Amino acid sequence: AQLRQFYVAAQGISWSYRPESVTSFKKIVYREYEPYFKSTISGLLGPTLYAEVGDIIKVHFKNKADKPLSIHPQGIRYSKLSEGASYLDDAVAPGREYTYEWSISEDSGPTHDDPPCLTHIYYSHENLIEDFNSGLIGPLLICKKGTLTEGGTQKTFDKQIVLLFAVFDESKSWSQSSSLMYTVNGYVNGTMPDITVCAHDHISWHLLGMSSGPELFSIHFNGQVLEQNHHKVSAITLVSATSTTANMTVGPEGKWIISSLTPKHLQAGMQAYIDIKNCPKKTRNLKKITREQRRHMKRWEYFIAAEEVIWDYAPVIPAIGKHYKKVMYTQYEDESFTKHTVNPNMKEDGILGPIIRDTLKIVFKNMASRPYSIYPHGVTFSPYEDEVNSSFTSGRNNTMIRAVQPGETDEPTENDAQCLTRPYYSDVDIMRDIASGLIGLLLICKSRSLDRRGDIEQQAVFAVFDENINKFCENPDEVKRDDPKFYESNIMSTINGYVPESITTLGFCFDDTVQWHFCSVGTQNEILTIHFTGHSFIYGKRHEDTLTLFPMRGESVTVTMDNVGTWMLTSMNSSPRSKKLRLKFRDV
Amino acid sequence: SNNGNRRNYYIAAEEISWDYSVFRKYLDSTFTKRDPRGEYEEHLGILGPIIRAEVDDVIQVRFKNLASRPYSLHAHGLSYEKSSEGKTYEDDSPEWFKEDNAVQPNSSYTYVWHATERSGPESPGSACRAWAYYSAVNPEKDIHSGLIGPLLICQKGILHKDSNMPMDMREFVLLFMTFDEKKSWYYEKKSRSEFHAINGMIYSLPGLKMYEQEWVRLHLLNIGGSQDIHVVHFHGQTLLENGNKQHQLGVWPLLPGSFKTLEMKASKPGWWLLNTEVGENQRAGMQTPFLIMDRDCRMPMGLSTGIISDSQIKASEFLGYWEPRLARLNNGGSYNAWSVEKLAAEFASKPWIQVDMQKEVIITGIQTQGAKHYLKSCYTTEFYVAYSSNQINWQIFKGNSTRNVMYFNGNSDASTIKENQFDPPIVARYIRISPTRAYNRPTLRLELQGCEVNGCSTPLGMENGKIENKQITASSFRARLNAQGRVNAWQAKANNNKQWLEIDLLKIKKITAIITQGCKSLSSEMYVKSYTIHYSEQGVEWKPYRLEGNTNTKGHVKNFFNPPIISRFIRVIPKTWNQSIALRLELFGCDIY
Repeated sequence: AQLRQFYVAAQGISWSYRPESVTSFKKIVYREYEPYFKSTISGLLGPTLYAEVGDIIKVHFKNKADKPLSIHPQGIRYSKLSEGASYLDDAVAPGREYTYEWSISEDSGPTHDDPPCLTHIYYSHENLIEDFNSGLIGPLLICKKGTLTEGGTQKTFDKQIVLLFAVFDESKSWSQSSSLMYTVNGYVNGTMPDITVCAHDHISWHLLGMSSGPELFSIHFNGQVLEQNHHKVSAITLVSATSTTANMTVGPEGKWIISSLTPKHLQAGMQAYIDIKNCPKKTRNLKKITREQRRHMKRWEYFIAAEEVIWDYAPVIPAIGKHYKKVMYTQYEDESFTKHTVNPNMKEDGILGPIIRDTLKIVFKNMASRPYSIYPHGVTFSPYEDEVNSSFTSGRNNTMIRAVQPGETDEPTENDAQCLTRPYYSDVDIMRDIASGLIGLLLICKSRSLDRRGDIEQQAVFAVFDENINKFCENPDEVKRDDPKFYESNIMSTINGYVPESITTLGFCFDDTVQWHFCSVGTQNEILTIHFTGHSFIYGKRHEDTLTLFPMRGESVTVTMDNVGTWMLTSMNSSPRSKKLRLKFRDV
Repeated sequence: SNNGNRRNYYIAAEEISWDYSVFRKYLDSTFTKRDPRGEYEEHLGILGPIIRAEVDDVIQVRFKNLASRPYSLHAHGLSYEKSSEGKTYEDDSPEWFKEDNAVQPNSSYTYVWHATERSGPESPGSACRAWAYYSAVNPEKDIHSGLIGPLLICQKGILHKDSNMPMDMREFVLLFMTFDEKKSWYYEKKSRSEFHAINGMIYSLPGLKMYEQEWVRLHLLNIGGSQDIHVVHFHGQTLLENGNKQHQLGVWPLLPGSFKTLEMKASKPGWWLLNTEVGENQRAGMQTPFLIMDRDCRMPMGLSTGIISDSQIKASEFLGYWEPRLARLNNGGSYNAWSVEKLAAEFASKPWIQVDMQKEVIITGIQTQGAKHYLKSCYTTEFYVAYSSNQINWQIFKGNSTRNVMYFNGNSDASTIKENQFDPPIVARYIRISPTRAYNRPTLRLELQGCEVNGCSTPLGMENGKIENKQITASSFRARLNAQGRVNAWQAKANNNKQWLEIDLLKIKKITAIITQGCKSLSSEMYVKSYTIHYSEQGVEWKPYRLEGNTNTKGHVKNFFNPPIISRFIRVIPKTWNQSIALRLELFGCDIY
C-alpha cells in the first residue's frame, strides 16, 4: 500500500500568446501551493501525479472560477462516486472541498510492457469547448509496484520531464480573443529555456498528447534512436487523446531543435530550444569484432552531388506538362567528377534519388552556392561529423564546424522484419529548402549484407513534389508561383517520382519474396494508408492487408508469395485525394 | 481455392429510408428466410449481417440489388480465384472475367471465399481478428452509405455449428465513421448517385450489450473516408491492444483503414458515457452506455414473495375464472397455473398476458414451477416474448444469440424453474408474454429476475458489526429486533412527524435502495406509512425533500427513494404512522468503495 494524500488546486494567471508581454490574458491554470492549502521554465502545465499498485488518491480540490470546473482522470479506473462525467462530482463551485477514491486498478497502468509508467491526461470533462480553453491539464504516472520516489524523478532513470502535444482554441472560450494563434504546452517558437541535459544519462521521458483543435501532433526528435512501444521506432508517431514516451540513450553532445512537420507545424514556428552539456558519467563500452570469422569489415566510399537541373517526367499516362526543375542528389562511383554512375535509371526507381544505405566515409559534395545537408535517421550520430543546424546559425566563413562549402567533401526488435527500415531528408530547412525536390531516401538493414562490388527490392514513395519566378512556365514571360489556386494545380503528388505513375509500370515474376522501400515525404497535412490485394504481410507476425503512415516516415513490407494469380495494389481516400490516391501494380 | 465444406449462406440487400436521429441474412439455398435483427443486433442499423467463417472454409455470398445502384464486394487477406473483386480498370487479359464488376439486380451466384491458414489465424496471439466486406465500386459512395459488414475469423473447429456466434465472449462491430448529411445515398434524395456515430445515430443509440466479469471482441474497424484520423474517448472500462501484446495503454487515436481487436473487461456497474475527442467534433457526444449491473441478479424477483403484484397478472383473452392471479410459486392449492384454452392464432393472439414488476426492469427471463392436478399435466414446451416500452410498440423477441434462435427456447418443462438468460439488454416498461404448445393449454407462472442500474438491496448487515439497527433510537421507546428471549411486539408513542431514525450506521456507502418488510408482531403489522424524507449530512442536519413507506401489513413492499441518497448521517423522520409501529424491521442495501 502506497497512500498519497494530495493538495492540488487552480489559479487564474496570464501568459503570452504570439511567442518570440504587457498583454494580459487571465485564464484558470492548475497550480500546487504549499501542502494544506489556503512558470517561465516549465510552461502552463500544472500538477504531476504518481501512482503505484494498491493505492488510493484524493485531491483536496479547490476552485476559484464562477464556471464550476471539475477534474477528470483519463485513467478510467475510477468508480461511480468519482466518475467526472454526467448524462441526463461534475461541478465544483468556489470553496467546494473534495475527496475522491481513484483506487488504482491495474487497467489504467501498464503493469508489464509499456514504458515504466503509463501516461493518461489529467484534465476536466464538463465543458471541453469554452471552460477548458484555459490550460487545465496534467500528467499521470501509474507504474509497476515499487518504483517512484517523491523527488519528481523515477528510481531506475536519471531524468524525467514531459512536454505535452495538445492545443487549446484561444478563441472558442468564454473569455475569447479575436486574434487566433494556437499553443502547445504554452511553449511554441522555442521560448522555453533549454532542458540542459548532458549525455551518458539513462534518460526517460513522457510525451502526452490530446487536443481541442482539429490537427495531429506527431513531433519528431532531432537525431536520436528512441525506445517506444516495444518496437525500435524512430519518429514519435501519435495523434491526440493518448500519450507516447521517449527513452534517450544519449552519447554525444550538441544542440538540436524538435518539431512536427506540416504547413502549420512549422510556419508559425512551433519548435523548441534544447541544449547539451558535459557530465562525467561512464557506462558500458563498445565492441568491434565477432569471433574473427563473421567480421564484416565493410565501409564504402561515396560522393553525393547537388545540381540545379530540370527533368522531364511523364508522357501519356498509363493506368507546363512534364519538365520541372529539381535539385536532387545523385550517386557516384569515383571522384573523377564524370557523369551519373547509375547509367540507366533502371525502371524500378526512376527519378528516385540515390540509394543511401559504420562511421562517415560515405561522403558527399555540395555544388551550389551554400552548404546543403545530408542527415540520416535512427542514429545518435556524433557531432564529430556534425552538420549541427542549431537554432543559432553560426557564421558563414570562419566560425564553427556547422558548414560544408561547395567542392568540399540500433538493434531493431526482431518482431519487425528481418531488418528495420528508415528514410531521411535534407536537414537544411525541413520546409523550404526541402521543398524544391531536395529529398532523398535511406535504407538501413541488418548486418547480413556483403558483396565485393556492393529477396527482391523495389523503390516507391508516395511523396509530393511540393517545390514551392516569372519566365519559368509555358507562359513565356509572365507566370506566377506560390499561388495555391495555381500551385495546387501543379502539386505533383506522386509515388516514386513522376507527376503521375508514368512509363515506369512495375511487373513481377512468381513465387519469390519482394520488398517495397515505401515511404511518405512532403508538405501535405493528411496521413495515408494502403489498400493491398489478396495477400498478407508479416507486421510483427500479424498478417494484415493494409498499413498506415504518418508524415515523413515509411517502413518495410514482408511478403510470403506462395500462390498463382494477378493482383492490383490500390489505396483509398476522400475527394481531395481520391484523384491523387491511385496507383498501378502488375504480376505475371 | 476449393478447401472445405458446402453449406448455404445467403445475403441480400433491401434498401429502405432510415430516419437517422442495409442487408440481412437468409439461411436456405434460395431466398425466403427472413431472420429479424433482434436486440442481439438492434444497434447495427446501417451495418448489415456479420459474415462468419473460420480457417479456410467456404464463404458462399449470393447477393443482388433492390434499388438504383449496382453492388460488388472487396476482399482483404482472403483466398479466392481471380474474378472476385469488382472494379473497372486495366485488363492485360481479355474482357472475359468481367461479370463481377457491374452486378445487376436479382442475380444468384455461388461465390467461394476462404481464409488461408497463413492469412487467417497466424501467430495465434490474434485469436478472432476482424476482417470486412464492402462493395469497392466507390468506397466514398457505398461504404460512406453503409452497405457494410465484417468477417470475424477465429480458429478451425471449436464453435457450435451453425450458430457461428462467439461463445464465452461478446462482439462489437462499430465502424466509427463520420456519416455526414451531405453524402448519403439510399435514404437521402439529393446525392443518391459533425455526425460521429456508429451507423450515423447521434446523441442516441443505446442498447449496447455487456455481461459482468467478461471481456469483449471490440472492433474499431474504420475503413471509410480516411479523413477521420479520430481519437477515441471511452469511459467505463478501458480498451488495451492485444496481438501486438505491448500496447496496454487504454485510449487510442482511431486511424482509418486500420483495425484492432480491443478488450475491455467490464467490471464496474452502471451507466457510462462515450465521446469523440476531436475538439469541435465532440459536439456529437455519445451518451450511449452498456448498462453494467450487479453480478448477483440470478434469483427471482417478485412472484414467490409477491411484489410483482397479483392484480394485473391477467390473461388478455381470459378463460373462465382460473385467472393467473390466484397463483404463486408453488401455491398451496390445485388452481395455481395460468392456461387459457389453446386457440389457433398461430402467432398473434395465442394466450398472452401483460405483466411487470411495476417499475423499470432488466428481464433475465421467466421460469415456472407447475403443479399438475391428477390428469391435467399443465406444462408448456416453447415460448416467445414481446416488449413494449410505450404500450404501442409491442415488439417481439426473435433473437439470434448464442443460445437464442428464432423461437428461442424459454419455458419447456413441467416442474423445474427452467433457466433462461436474456443475453441482450431489456429496456422495457411492460411486455406481452405468450407460450405456445402444451397439452391443450399453455401453462405458465412467471419467475422474473431483474436488476436496475444500482439494485444493491442485499442484507446490508443490520448486525454485521459495522451498521447496527438493534439500537434503533427514535421518539417511540434500545428495542429488540432479532435479539430474542424477549417480548413479541413493537411499541410507538404518537402518530406524526415525531421520531428520528438515528440508526447507528455511520458508514459512507451506497445502500442504493431501502425496503420495509413485514413480520408477525402479535397482530397485524404496524409500520411507517410515509416519512418526510429528510436528509442526513455531516452535521446536525435535516432537509425537507428538496435534494411513502409501508402500507399493507404482509408484504415485502418498498417505496424506493427515487434519486440515490448517500451521506454520513442516517435518519428518516416518519411523517405518517400506521397507528403505531409493530414489525421486526430489516432494511436492505450494500456498500460501494
